[PDB]
Amino acid sequence: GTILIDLSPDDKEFQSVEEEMQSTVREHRDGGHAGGIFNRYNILKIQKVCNKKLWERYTHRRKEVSEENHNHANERMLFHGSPFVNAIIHKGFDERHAYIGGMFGAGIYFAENSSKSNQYVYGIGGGTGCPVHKDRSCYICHRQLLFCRVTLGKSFLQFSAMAHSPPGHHSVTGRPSVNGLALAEYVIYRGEQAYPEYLITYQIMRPE
Ligand SMILES: Cc1c[nH]c(=O)c2cccc(N)c12
Ligand SMILES: [Zn+2]
Repeated sequence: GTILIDLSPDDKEFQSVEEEMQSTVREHRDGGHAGGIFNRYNILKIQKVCNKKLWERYTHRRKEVSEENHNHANERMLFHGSPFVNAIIHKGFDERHAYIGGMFGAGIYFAENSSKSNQYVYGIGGGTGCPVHKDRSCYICHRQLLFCRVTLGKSFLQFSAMAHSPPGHHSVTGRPSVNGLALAEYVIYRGEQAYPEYLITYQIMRPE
């Protein structure tokens, strides 16, 4: 059901997605261990992910959440990094894309910082890095992230140093309370609360 439409670099939509990618890079407390050392990306391709069934599954759930939260879906665009991007774009998010050992429980995790999601492209903690070179800081191999539409509804705020949402909530927000430069991370517990809208293919760039 899924088709991928390549966006032109001249398209305003390509440019706005690239800017969110680039502008939300930060340094990480692991010195680059999980995701590599870089300050910016080389964006190689941005594709719009188009699947009618998956979209309608998303909007159906979005309406339910909205009606439970004074007509406010609390929809965000957030990054997701996974070695299972291909299953996600074809079959959608589900319990198999949950992070069982995550700090907010077994749910599906999303980041405001693209560089946070980049730490997960090759697995938890970056796995063993790229398939070809076993390098978590590989500057050659092509990486992919998803930029996703995510329904948060009423989000449980966790001040921060498949399962179920906290009762009376539709998601969890992990608010950073130590690292002043970190942006928030979010967890949903229903795969239908996210749609993988853009597939971004990129390399991390070696600092000059
Ligand atoms: C676990 C995980 C996977 N993919 C992500 O993009 C992500 C983003 C923020 C926090 C996480 N824990 C994750
Ligand atoms: Zn490599």
